[PDB]
Formats: sequence, C-alpha cells, structure tokens
Amino acid sequence: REIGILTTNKNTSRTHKIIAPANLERPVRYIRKPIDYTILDDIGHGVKV
Amino acid sequence: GRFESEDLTSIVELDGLLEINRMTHKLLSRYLTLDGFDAMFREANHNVSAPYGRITLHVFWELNYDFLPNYCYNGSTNRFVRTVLPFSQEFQRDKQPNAQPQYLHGSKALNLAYSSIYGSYRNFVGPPHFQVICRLLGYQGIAVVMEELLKVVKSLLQGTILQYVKTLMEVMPKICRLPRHEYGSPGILEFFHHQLKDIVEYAELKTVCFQNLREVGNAILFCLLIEQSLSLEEVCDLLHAAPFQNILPRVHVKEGERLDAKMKRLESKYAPLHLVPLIERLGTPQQIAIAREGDLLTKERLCCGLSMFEVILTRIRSFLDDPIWRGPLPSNGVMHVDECVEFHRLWSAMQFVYCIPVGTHEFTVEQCFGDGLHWAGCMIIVLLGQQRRFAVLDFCYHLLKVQKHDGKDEIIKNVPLKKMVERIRKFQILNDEIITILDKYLKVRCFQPPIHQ
Amino acid sequence: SVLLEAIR
Amino acid sequence: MEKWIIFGFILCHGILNTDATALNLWKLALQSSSCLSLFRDEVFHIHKAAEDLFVNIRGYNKRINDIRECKEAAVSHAGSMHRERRKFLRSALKELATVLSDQPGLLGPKALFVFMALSFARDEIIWLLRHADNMDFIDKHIAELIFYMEELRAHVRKYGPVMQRYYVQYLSGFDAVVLNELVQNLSVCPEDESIIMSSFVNTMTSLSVKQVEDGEVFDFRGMRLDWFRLQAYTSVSKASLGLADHRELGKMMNTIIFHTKMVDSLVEMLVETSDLSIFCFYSRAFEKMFQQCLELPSQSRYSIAFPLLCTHFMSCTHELCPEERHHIGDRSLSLCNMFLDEMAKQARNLITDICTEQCTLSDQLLPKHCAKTISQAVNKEKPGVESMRKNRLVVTNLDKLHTALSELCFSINYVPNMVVWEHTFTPREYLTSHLEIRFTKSIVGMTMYNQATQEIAKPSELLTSVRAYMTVLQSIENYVQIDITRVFNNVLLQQTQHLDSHGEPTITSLYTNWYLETLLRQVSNGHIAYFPAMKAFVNLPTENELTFNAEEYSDISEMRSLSELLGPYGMKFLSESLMWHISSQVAELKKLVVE
Amino acid sequence: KDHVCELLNTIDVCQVFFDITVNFDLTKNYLDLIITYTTLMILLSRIEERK
Amino acid sequence: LRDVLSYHIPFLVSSIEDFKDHIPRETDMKVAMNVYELSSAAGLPCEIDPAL
Repeated sequence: REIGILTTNKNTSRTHKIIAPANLERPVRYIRKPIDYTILDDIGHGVKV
Repeated sequence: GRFESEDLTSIVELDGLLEINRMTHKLLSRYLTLDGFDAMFREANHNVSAPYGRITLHVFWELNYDFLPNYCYNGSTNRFVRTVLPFSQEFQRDKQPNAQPQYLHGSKALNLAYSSIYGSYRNFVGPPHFQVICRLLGYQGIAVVMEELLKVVKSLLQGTILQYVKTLMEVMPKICRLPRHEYGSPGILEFFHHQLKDIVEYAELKTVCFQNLREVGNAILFCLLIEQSLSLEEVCDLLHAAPFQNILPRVHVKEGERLDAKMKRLESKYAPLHLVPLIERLGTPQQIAIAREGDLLTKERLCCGLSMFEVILTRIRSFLDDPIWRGPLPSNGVMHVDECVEFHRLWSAMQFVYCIPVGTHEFTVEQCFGDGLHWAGCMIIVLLGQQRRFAVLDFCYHLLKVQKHDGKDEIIKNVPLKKMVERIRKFQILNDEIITILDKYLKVRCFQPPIHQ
Repeated sequence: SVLLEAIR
Repeated sequence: MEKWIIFGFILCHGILNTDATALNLWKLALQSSSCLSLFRDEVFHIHKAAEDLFVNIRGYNKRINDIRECKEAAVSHAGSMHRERRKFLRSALKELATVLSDQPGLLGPKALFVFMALSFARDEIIWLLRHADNMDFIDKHIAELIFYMEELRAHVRKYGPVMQRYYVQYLSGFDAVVLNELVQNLSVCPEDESIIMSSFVNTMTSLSVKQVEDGEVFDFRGMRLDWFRLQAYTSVSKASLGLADHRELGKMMNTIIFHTKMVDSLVEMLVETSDLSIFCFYSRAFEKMFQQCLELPSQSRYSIAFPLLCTHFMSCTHELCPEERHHIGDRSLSLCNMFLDEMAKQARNLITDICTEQCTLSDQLLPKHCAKTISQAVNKEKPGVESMRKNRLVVTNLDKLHTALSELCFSINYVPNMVVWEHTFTPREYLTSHLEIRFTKSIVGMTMYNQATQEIAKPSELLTSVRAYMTVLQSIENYVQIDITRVFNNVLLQQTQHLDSHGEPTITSLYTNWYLETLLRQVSNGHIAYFPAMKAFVNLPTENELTFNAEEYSDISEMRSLSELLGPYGMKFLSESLMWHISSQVAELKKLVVE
Repeated sequence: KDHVCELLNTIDVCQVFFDITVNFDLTKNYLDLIITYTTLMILLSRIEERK
Repeated sequence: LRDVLSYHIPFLVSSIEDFKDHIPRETDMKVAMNVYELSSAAGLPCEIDPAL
C-alpha cells in the first residue's frame, strides 16, 4: 500500500502484426461506356443541353 | 556496522557476508535450535520495532551525502563513476569496527580472499548494485527512498537553483535574434560570444549551478534505474511461482494434434503441483485463509501493469510553480521568439557555456558532472512543455546548422570553430535521446480571422 | 530531509 | 508547369520566333530539366526530341543553338541546383513541422504555408526520382524530407477541425461582406451570372461554426463548379460581363475557392499536393533508398517514412481500369510488410551486439579474475575505467551501438499503427516477435554445448550472461511502447520444458543430458567422487585427466545457478531422468537376487 | 481524341480569354487537356505492336 | 532448489512447509503421496521419495 502511491496503470496491449478487413476488396469488371456530357447537371446550377 | 562505515559500493560485500552468515546458520541448525535467520537479521537491523532498518537508513544517508554530489553517469555503459576533483568531502563516516576473523568471512585467508573478490565492485555503481539494493530494501525501503529523493529535489529546485535562475535571468540579454545564414559562422560565433559574455564570465556557474543540476539529474536517474531493477526482480520472482499457480507455457502441437486437448493433458500432468486446490481439499480453514492471502500477494506484482516513473515526473512538475520558469505572456499572443524570458533560453546559454573547448589544465563537463547535468536540464525543459521551442530556438543548434551549411573554420576569441561544432553535434545527439525518453514516459488555443472594418 | 534528522 | 511550357511552346512553335517572353520562358524550362514524365514510369527526353522536331523546319536555326545551349546548362547545373533546393527544404520543413506541432492553432492562419511546403517537397522528390534512373543524383538524406512531409500530413489530418473553424469563420465573416460589396458595385449583369453570384453570397452567409462543432459534413462541389461555370460564361468574347475588365473579382473568387477547399476538401488537397504514389512504379530505387537509410545511424531515425509511403499507393488507380487495382494493392501490402520486417531485424541485431558487449563487461567481475591479487598479497584494467569519459569526441563501440539503437527505436515507435488497403500494421509487434525468437536462440546458443567433446558452459556463467541480456532488454522499454515482461515470460517459461513451443531442445534437456551422460557416467567409471565435505563432486587425482572439473558444476553455487535457470519444472524433469536410471539398476539387482 | 478535337475547335471559335491569375480553373483545365492529349498520343506511339 | 525457492516466493513456500509438517500421521498413503509430491516439487526433503 505504501509503494502503491507512486504507481500508475501502464497502457500496453496485445496485437497482431497484420489485421485483415472483414470483407476484402472484391474486384469489379470493366464495362465500356461512351462519354456522357450530362452527368454534372445536378451539381450547382446546371445547364441541361 | 561494517557496512555503515563504508560507501554505497560496499552493498555487494554486505550481501556476500550476509549469505555467508545464512549458510553458517543453516549448517549450525542441523544440531542446534536457533532463532530463524529472518528474526536474527531483523533484530540486528533494528527492523523489528521500527518500520525501516539500519541498512536502508544508511542507503539514504549515502545517497544524499555522497552519491548525488560525487558520481558521473555514463549512458552507454549504464554505470556511475566517481568524479575528478570531488565536490563533497564532509561525509565523516562511522569508524570501522574490528573483531576476530571468525565474525567476518571466517579466517585471515578467507577474509583476504573475499576482500580481493569484492574489491572489483568498488569503483563504479551499476546494475549489480541496484539488484542488491532492491533485494535488501524491498517495497518499504524503495518507497521511502523515493519519497525522500522527491523531497530532496523539491528543496533543491525551489531553493538554490531558483535563486541562480533568477540571478542569471537578470544577467541575460533582453533580446537575442538568431542571425541569418548570410552573417557567416565566424560572425555568428562572435555575436553569440559577445551577447552571452556575462553568463560566460560568471564564476560561480560551473561550480554551483552545474553541481546542483547534476544532483537533481542523478536523483531522477536513480529513480529510473531502481524501478527497472525492481521490475527485473519481480519478473524472476513470478517465473518461479508458475508451477504452483498453473501458468503453463505454450506447448508444441505436432502434426495431427489438438492444442486444447494437449494443454489439458499437460495441465492434468501438473495438477498435483497446484497448491491452492490441494490445501482447499486437504487443509484447515485457517490454512486455507492464509494460503489464499499468500497466493493473492504472490501473483500481483508491479511488473504486470503498473509504472512509477511517470508519477515521479508529475510530482516534480508540481514543484515549478514560480512564475520565473515560464515567464510572462508573449506580446504577439503566440510565443516568444526573440526574447529570453523563459527557462529554455537560459539553458541554451548554459549549453553555449559548456560546449566551448577548455584548456588542458582544466576539466571538461563530462569529466566532472557526467550525464546527470543534462538529464536535469532536459527534464526541466520537458516538464514545462518547452522542448519544441527549445529545439527550434537555440544558439548552439543554430550555429551548428549555419556552420554545416557554409563549412567554415577559424578561431574566434580563442575558440576553434570546427571543434566547437563537433562538440555541439555530440551534445545535440545526447539531448535528443534524453528528450525522447522523457516524452515517451509522459505518453487547443484557436485564433480569430480578420474582421472587415 | 527530516529522516536525515532522525538518523543523525 | 514545366510540361505545360515545353509541350505547349513546341505545339505553338510559331510564336517562339515573334515573342521574347515566350522564348525566355521556354529556355528557362528547357535548362531546368533533362527528361519529363509522360506517365507514372514513362519518360520523355527533351533536348534530343526537340532538335529532331525542329531540324526539318527552315525558319528555325537559332532555335537549335538555343536548345543545345539549354542542354549544356541543364546537364551542368540542374543537379546541383536541385541538391541545394533539397538541402534548404529539409531544414525548412523540419522548422515548420516543429513550430506547428508546438502551436497547433496556427494551422488556421498559416495553412497556405503547409500546402506550399508539401508541393515544393513533392516536386523535388519526384524530380530526383525520375532523373536518377535515367541518364549529384544520390541523396543520402531523402528519408528526412519524406518523413517531415508525412509529419505535416499527419498534422493536417489530426487538426482538421481547427482549420475548418478558422475558414468557416473567415468565409462567413469577411468574404461574404467583401464579395457582396463588390457584386453590388457591378453595373449590368445577365440573369444567370447574377443568380450564380447571389448563390455564392447566400451560401457563404449561411455557414456557422456551430455546424463544425456539431460535426456536419460540408459540400461545396456545387459552388466550385459554379465559379468554374461563371468563368466560362464571362471569359468568352462578346460577353456582357467581360472578365478581362473585372480582374479583381476573379482574384477574390480564387481566394474564396481556396477557403471553401480548406473547409470541406482537406484530404483531396493532401492528395493533390503531397501524393507520392509514384514510388509504386520505382520499386527498385525505393528499396535501395530504404536500405541506404538503414545503413546510416543518423538517418535511421526516419526509416518509418518508407512504410508510411505505402499508404499512398491506392491513390494512383482509376475507375476506368479496375483490373490493376488488385495488383497494386497486393504490391503495397508486400512492400509494407518487408519494410517493417527489415526494421525489426536491425533492431534485434543492434540489441544483440549490445548484449555481447555487456556480457563481456559483466564477466570481468567474476571471482576468477582475482587470482593475481591474492597471490601477490600472500607471497609478497580495473572495472569502471571503461566508463570514465574524459571527452565526448572519442567514441567507443558500445556508444555507437547505443546511438544507433536509440535512433532506430525512435522511428519504430513513431506511430501506433498504419492502415494500407484496409489492413492494419503495428510496427512494434514485428519487434516483439523478432526479439522473442532471437532471445530463445541466444539462450540455447550461450550454453556452448558440444556433444563431440561433451563440453558445456558452467551453470553460473550462463546465468550471468542471461541476466546481462535481460538487463539490456529491459532497457528497451525506454524507447518503445512494447511490454518486455511478456517476452521474458514466454521465452523463459518455454526453456523449463523438455522442448520449446517450436519443438527444439531447451536448456533443461541439454543440461539433464549432460549431467547424466557425462558427469555421473564418469563417476561410475571411477574418475570422480562425491565429497560430502565440500558438497560437490571432485575429480580424484588419477592418471587420467578429465577435460572438466566436477566441482565447477556440482558446487553449491553452481547448483543454485542451475536451479535459478531451470525452476521447479526443469528440476522435476531432471529428477525424473535420474529415477529412470535408478529403476534400471534396481531391475538388475532384482535379477541378481532371484538367481 | 475526336471529342477533344471537337471541344478544342469550339473553344477556338468562342475566342476565350485565358489568364492563369484571373480564371485559374479555365486555363488550368485547358492546358491539362492539351497536355493529356499530347501524352496520350506519344504513349500510343510507343506500343510497338499496336498494328 | 529449496534455497532458491524459499528466497524468491516466501509466502507459497511458508504455506507449503506449514502444510507438510502438520499433516496428520494417521492419514493413509493416497493423500500423503500428493502432499509429498507437492513438497518435493518445492524442494523440501521427504522421508519417502515420491519420484522413486
């Protein structure tokens, strides 16, 4: 008890060298599309056509 | 009593003699019914009727009067050594007692042999001495010694060190800019040497201020090292209680085996060694209560989830309540830059003082004061929260940077430039290490934008 | 410290 | 800007001959470099290609001489100029980062400084990187530059709310007022321009700090795109509200857009100014730099920077090419793992050298070294002298090792963990693992067991060396946030069993085998005897000379050291090994009795 | 390439005013598009078996 | 081993010695063997060696 005055809990924890995500980066396919010039008209004061 | 009339380095010879005495008691006990060695030792140490014993009292006396003011720390080897030209010779230790050879190691030849064996521990203090000190002082003595060291540091910081700080703050320059690179390295050295002339020529500096700073640094280093030794003994004590407490090691499961069932087989192999259940099954209620209490004491040690150094540092921070340390509020409302009203600038000036090469007839700072001086200075800087400002704003670091840039070398007021920058670099390394350790052990003011008229 | 007085 | 100038003035080469400003800009850019970056790894060699292009044209002959002179100037001076720039930037960013960490509130008023510094550092790094591989191109201190870039980025990430508050207040207080003053002072404006500017003012005046305190997520993509739209509307010839006549409005809106970015677009700014994902396509040089950093002790302070660059790699991908995303992700993970592993490896190597030095120091205190003194005292160098520092300019091996170890442990402890493609790496677990493995190997290697000559180390000397190792390891908690008690517990409780968790001989097995198959065997032969006087086994003075002393292993001190090392588990194992032999002998005795 | 050429012709006929200091985004994006177009053409020129 | 243990973990050792010394002499072999096995693990000397 006498020595306990000078003490304080130290923060040390166990961990792993690497921790992986719950769900990995599932890859996605490349689907070709043409250049669509009408995809920014809902941002700001758009000018449709 | 033979310990009480010798320096701190004789603790090893003390525990050696105590072990000889314990072996003698064990041998004679085969035929005679004597008092337990613990009872005899406590009676001889005055530790029966009183909390602390003679050994710990002399340990504290030695610390205070001979260890803090006379020893020099070495960071790399982790050892203390006595200073050259010692500052204190007023110890006046008790006169050595004498007796027949059979009260010492046992005979004239044995006395000579053991004296020769233990004479090797006399001219340094290191890990072995701390092991013996911890092992002999226990929690009681360790706690009391640390409290008394805290009192010593409080007395020193709010006493003589404060007065010298105030005086030197009066003597320091009011404003000191860090010149530009274009000024040159020789010019910058000359400028610094002119500005800090009064501090450089202060006679009592190196002989009083540095002495007290060395004392403070030695005290904090002792606290750190003694804590490390205590932890190292606690871990070993726990490694020996494992069999009777069921702490098995991780076992190697070969191909086609189950770790859980394997560990269960190992546990049931060793189940006869487990003490508490065995006494519970076969013992008496009083025996069971005592066994439970003893097991609880045994398994709970400071090494597993407690620390002491940080509390010491916080307590020491509580001592710097005078306004001289931190100074007045900055004019621009952010931080002082060209002013010298904060402790870290005083320490920069002192660093300039002791980074200058000295004559051969004189002693260097590490020859007289060791590493405790810098531990004390960097502790004071870090506790006040001035470490980063110190790093950014510092005369010696600035000179080192500019000289590295332009790569000049001359002599200014009999101070070679290249040697001085080399010394500055060495001390920069040491200071960075100390600051980093102190930061490790310790684990917003917003501003308003302009308003349109 | 005061323990110094006591030991003295 | 370099690429703009070079390629643009090649494309409009007709103007180099008529405008002096164009020619001077082009010449400056030309002498500023020797190869451009067509893509992440692709490069374009400027001065050969330009001359080839211009040789055919007949009106350009002074241009070829200009190009050749610029080529000579580049080769001569560009490397030195950029070396000096890197030198300057290292100290500049050290200063800036230190001051900002000291006063985190200045991130508001001085954000432009942070982003300017990041841009300059990134530019220098990529210039060096692309010039080193092609055609003063070795920088030994690049780790410091990268480290302080990373530290500035960390500051921006931790203290984002400070800048958000500062610039929300800036906008809604000062910019709204000044912009409304300027707009109301306009004379004639069409409908759409007026609506856009009114929207600017109205969105600016609706901000409040309370939103930042609550934790709202702002969105100014519409406002930025509207300013860009209005630029388009007013910049075309034959426009009512021509912008060539209202330059002050353009400048004010550029400043306002910067403030809007500082509110809600901080991470995009970080990627825009300080992205070093180009190292994913310079892997060889990247690892060479890591190795060169680890070699130097002073620079090893900044080794943590390299594994922290692996978090930048995912920024180099795109939506129009999702094939390579996985490939890039796999490379980043592997590189980060390799870097952290190598760092832990030199950590353990330095610790091992220090432990060797400390064992040598601690064996000089053994009683066996006091024979000369006792002999001299009867018939008729010293420890602690190695620690006497006369001067600090003389460096011993132990202090070099100490400096290197502390300097590297600073970096191993810099950040608790990093996330790379959603995997969390903890750099100190690598150190813990390596320390455990090396500690076990060294424990079993210090026993010096030799079967070919039934030699072994004395128990007490092994205990002394083990304690020296434990002290050196305990000293590592000064620098890293590891828990060394865990390492001690695992390693030293595995050595009390017959075999370790890795199925290898621990010291219990080695010492039991030696004590039974050498000591007691030779005792049964007749070369040793048990002296109850000395509580030991002592070689008898026979004709043969056993290659060991039985009293130096069975003495009271030696047996106590063995007990310290082995513990109740190891001592139980030893006792069982002995009772096996007793049972064998009793079986033979029973045979003799029955016959 | 074809869309880029069309947009460049449009900008040419509209007679736009470019100043990096006044209309930063317009000039930046214009020069970015031109440089990306040129670099794309060269990187295409460097694939030996496109034919 | 006894000298080391009585010095590292005094409380367990004191409990073990108290338990061993004062076991009733009228107990049978089954319990006394477990008691002696614990004691021998602790390093104390026993009249009947359980390992043997």
